[PDB]
Amino acid sequence: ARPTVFRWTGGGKEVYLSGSFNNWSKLPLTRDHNNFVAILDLPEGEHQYKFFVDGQWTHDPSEPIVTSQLGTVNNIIQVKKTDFEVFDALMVDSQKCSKAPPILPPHLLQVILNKCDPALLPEPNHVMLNHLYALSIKDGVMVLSATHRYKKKYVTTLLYKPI
Amino acid sequence: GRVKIGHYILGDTLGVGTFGKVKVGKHELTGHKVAVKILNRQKIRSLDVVGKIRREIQNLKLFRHPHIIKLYQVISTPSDIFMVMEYVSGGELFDYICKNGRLDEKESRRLFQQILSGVDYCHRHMVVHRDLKPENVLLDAHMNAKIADFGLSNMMSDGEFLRTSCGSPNYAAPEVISGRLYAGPEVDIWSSGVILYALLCGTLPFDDDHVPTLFKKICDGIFYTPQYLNPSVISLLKHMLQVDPMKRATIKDIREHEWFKQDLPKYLFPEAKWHLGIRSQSRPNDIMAEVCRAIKQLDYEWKVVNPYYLRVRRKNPVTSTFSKMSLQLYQVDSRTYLLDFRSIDDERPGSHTIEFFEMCANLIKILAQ
Amino acid sequence: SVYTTFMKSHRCYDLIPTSSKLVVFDTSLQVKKAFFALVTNGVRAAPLWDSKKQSFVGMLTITDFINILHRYYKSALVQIYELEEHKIETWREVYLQDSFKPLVCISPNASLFDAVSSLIRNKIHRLPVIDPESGNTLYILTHKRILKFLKLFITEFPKPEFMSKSLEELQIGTYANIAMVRTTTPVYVALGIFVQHRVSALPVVDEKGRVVDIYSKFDVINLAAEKTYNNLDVSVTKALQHREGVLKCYLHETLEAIINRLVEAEVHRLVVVDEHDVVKGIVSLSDILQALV
Ligand SMILES: Nc1ncnc2c1ncn2[C@@H]1O[C@H](COP(=O)(O)OP(=O)(O)O)[C@@H](O)[C@H]1O
Ligand SMILES: COc1nc(N(C)C)ccc1-c1cc2c(C(=O)O)c[nH]c2cc1Cl
Ligand SMILES: Nc1ncnc2c1ncn2[C@@H]1O[C@H](COP(=O)(O)O)[C@@H](O)[C@H]1O
Ligand SMILES: Nc1ncnc2c1ncn2[C@@H]1O[C@H](COP(=O)(O)O)[C@@H](O)[C@H]1O
Ligand SMILES: [Cl-]
Ligand SMILES: [Cl-]
Ligand SMILES: [Cl-]
Repeated sequence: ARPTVFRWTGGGKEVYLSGSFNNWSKLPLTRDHNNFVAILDLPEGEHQYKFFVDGQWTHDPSEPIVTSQLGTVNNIIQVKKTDFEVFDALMVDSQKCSKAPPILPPHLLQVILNKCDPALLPEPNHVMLNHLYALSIKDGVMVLSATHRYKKKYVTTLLYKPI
Repeated sequence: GRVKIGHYILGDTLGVGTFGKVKVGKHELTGHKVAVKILNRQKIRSLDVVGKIRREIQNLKLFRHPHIIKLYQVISTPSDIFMVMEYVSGGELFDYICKNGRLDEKESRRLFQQILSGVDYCHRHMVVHRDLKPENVLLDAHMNAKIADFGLSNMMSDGEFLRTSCGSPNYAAPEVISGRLYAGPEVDIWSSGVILYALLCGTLPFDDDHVPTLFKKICDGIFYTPQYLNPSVISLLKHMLQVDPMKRATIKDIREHEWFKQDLPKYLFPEAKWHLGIRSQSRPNDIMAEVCRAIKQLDYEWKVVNPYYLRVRRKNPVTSTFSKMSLQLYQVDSRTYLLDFRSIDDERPGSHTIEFFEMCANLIKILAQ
Repeated sequence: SVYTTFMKSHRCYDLIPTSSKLVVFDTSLQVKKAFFALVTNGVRAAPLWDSKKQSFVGMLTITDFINILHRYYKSALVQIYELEEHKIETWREVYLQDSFKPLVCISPNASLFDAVSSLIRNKIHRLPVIDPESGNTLYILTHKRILKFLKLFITEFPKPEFMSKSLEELQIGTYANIAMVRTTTPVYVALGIFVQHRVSALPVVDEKGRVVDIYSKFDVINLAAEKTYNNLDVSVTKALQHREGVLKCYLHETLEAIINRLVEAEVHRLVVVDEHDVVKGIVSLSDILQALV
C-alpha cells in the first residue's frame, strides 16, 4: 500500500485518528511542535476517518466530508493511483492550477565572428546561441549570421541574400 | 508512536528552506540518517512553484558530486512530497565561521576549492544555483563542504536569460540587486566570491544596517581588504567580485589563478562589423506598433507575451512546415533601443536555420537601422 | 582490409570540429559577389540555397569560377560582362543544362566509409554533412580532413603489409597522360586544361621536362582575391608570383612515408618524380582513400 499523511492543524493535549482502514480503533497521533501526525499506508480507494481531539469527536473541516444516512459527519479521503508516483502527482497538480524595455545584457554584444583557420571559431556562450546577427547592407546585399548547436558541436551559418 | 516515511523514522527539524520543512530521518533497522524535505502539495500549488519542483527533482536525481547534497529518493503521498537526501552532521558553514573564528589561508582554500568544484558541476549540467551563501553550504563530520537548497536554482536554456532577483542581499550580484537580465553562472561567481571573503575574514565584504548604502556599496564593488589577507587572494577576490559581468572571473579564470591552484586536489576538477538585430531610435511603444504592422503585413500568426516580448510563426509555401522565432525589444542607451531576433527549436524538411534567416530578412528590410 | 573496417565504425559527426563556420549562398545572389564572399570568408566551397525550392540545390566551388572564366573570357581589353552580371541560378542552369547532377550529401550519423565512397562515386572533393531532422548543413567534409583523421590512427595502430611496400609495387593513382603546363603557358590555356581533363592541379614545367612549380585550382582563387581575373593572357609563372619550395615523391618511397609527407605539409597531391627531377606520375588524396576503401 501507499503511505498517507494525517495531520491535525489545531491545538490539543491528546489527539487520536479513527478510520474505516483500522476498524475505527483510536490511533494516537505524534506531536512535534504544535501539530499532530500519523503516516500510515492505505489501499488505493475510498476511506472514511474522524479525529478524537481531547475527548471530542471532530472532523477536519478543511478536508472533504461525507454525511451518513444516519447523520454521521466523517472526513473522506480518495487515495488515487497518481498520488503514489512523484511525476504523476506533480502533473495532476499543474492541471489542477486553473513596463519599461529590458536593459540589453552585455553578453549579446559579444561575438565569435569578430574576436589560424577562418572556418574555425571559438566556443560561444550558451546565451548568444539562436540569436540573429547581421551586417550593414553594402552592394545591395544583406548578410545574416547565427550560431546553433547540434549535439555537442556548434555551427555558425552565414547567409548571403540579395535585397 | 513513530512517524515513518519510507523506512526512516522522522525526527527533529533541521530547518526551513525555500519551499518546505527539513527533518532528520533515522533508519528503522540500520540507524542510517537522512534529511527529509517535506513539501505540501496544496502549498506548493498556492505559489505557482509546481514546475520549479518538477525541474529541481529532475536535476538533483541525475546529479552525483561529492560537494553537492545527494537526493536519494522522492516519496509521494496524497497530501505531501517527501524529498529524501543525504544528511551531514557538521551543520551550516555560516555557523562554523560564527562559533569559531575566520578560517586560516589553508582551510579557507580547501573549502573554497570544494564549493567551487560543486558550483562548476552545477553549471556544467546547465543548472545555476542562485542563493549561494555559507548558510546553504553544509559540513560533514570530516569538514567537507556540501551545497544544499536548490529551491531558488534555475535551468540554463540556450539563447535565454534569467530575470529573478533571488537570494540574500549580501551575496547577490550587482545585476541581481539592480534587477537586470543575467546569463546565470556570473551571479554564482559573485556569490562564491563573497563566500571566499567570509571564509578568510569571518565577516561580510558588503554589509550595513542601512539597506540603501549596502546596495550602493555592492554596485560600487568596494570592500575592505584586511592586512592579514594574502595579496594573491586579494587579486582573486578583486577579479571574482567585479561589478561588470564581462570583466568578472569565470570558473576557468579561477582554476587558472595562482592562489586557487595551490594544493588543489585532482578529484575536484576534470580535464566586417556585426550587429545584433536592428536599432530603431523611436519610442518603445512606437517600435512595437511598427513591428505588429509588419508581422501581419508578411502574413504571420503571433502571440503577445509581454509588451516587448513576441512569439511569431509562419507556414512554409512548399514543405508546409511551421517554424518559430521570438522578438524582444531591449534598451541599449537612454536615446537608442534595439530589437532582438531569436530562433525557437521545433519538436525530411527544408532547413530550420536558413528558414529562420528568411523570416528575419523580411522584417529587417522594412525596419529602422 | 583493416582500415576499411575502421571507416565503417566511426560516424561523420566525429570529424565535425567543436565550433565552425559555414557560408551559404542564395541562388539569386550575383555570382561575382559569391566568389568574392568565398575569398573574404576564407572558404573553398559553399552550399546553395534555392529560396523558391526551399532546399540545398548544390555547391559553389572554384571549379565554377574556372568554368565561368574559361567559357566567357574574350580578352584583357574587354570585361567579362557575363561574370560581372549573372546570378548563381542563371549560370547553374547553363552549366548543368544537358548534364543535370543533383546535391550529393551525407548524414552525421552515417559512417566515414560511406562518406569516402560517396566522394569517389560522384568524383567530388567537397561533401556537405546535413542532419536529416533539422535539414541544416553542419560541416563541409573533405579528403584532407579524413586523411588527417586516418593518419592519427595509422601511427597508433600496427602498420600493415603495404605500409612498408613501395609506391611502384602497389600502383596507386594516375601515371599515364598527366595534364601539365609550361612557364610560358597563359592562365586561360591552363584554365582550359582544368575544364576538359577535370583535374585539381597542373604541374608547371621548365624548358626541359623537369617540373619547376605546380598550378592548383586553389591558385585560381587569387584572381578573385587580387581582382586580377580580367587578364587571363598572363603566364602561369607570373600568376604564381603572389607567393615556397615544391614538394615531390619518388617511385621507390614507401606508402606510409608518402601518406605522412602529404599530411605533414598539408597538400592535396604529391608529384611522382624520377631521378632527373622530371614528372613521371601523380598521387592525389582521392587515390589513397580509394585503395583504403
Ligand atoms: N554536393 C554537390 N552537389 C552538387 N554539385 C556539386 C556538389 N559538390 C560539388 N559539385 C559540383 O562539382 C563540380 C566540381 O567540383 P569539385 O571537384 O568539388 O571542385 P573543387 O576541387 O574546387 O572543390 C562543380 O561544378 C560543383 O558545383
Ligand atoms: C507535525 O508534523 C510532522 N511531525 C513529524 N514528527 C516527527 C513529529 C514529522 C513530520 C511532520 C510533517 C510536517 C508537515 C508540514 C509542516 O510542518 O508544515 C507540512 N506537511 C507535513 C507533513 C508531515 Cl508528516
Ligand atoms: N595533373 C594530373 N594529370 C592527370 N591526372 C591527374 C592529375 N592530377 C590529378 N590527377 C588524377 O585525378 C584524379 C582525381 O584527383 P584530384 O582532382 O587531383 O583530387 C586522380 O585519379 C588523380 O590521379
Ligand atoms: N606537389 C606540390 N608541391 C608543392 N606545392 C604544391 C603541390 N601541389 C599543390 N601545391 C600547392 O598547394 C596550394 C593549393 O592547395 P590544395 O590544392 O588545396 O592542396 C598551391 O599554393 C599549390 O602551389
Ligand atoms: Cl533554517
Ligand atoms: Cl557526516
Ligand atoms: Cl559570517
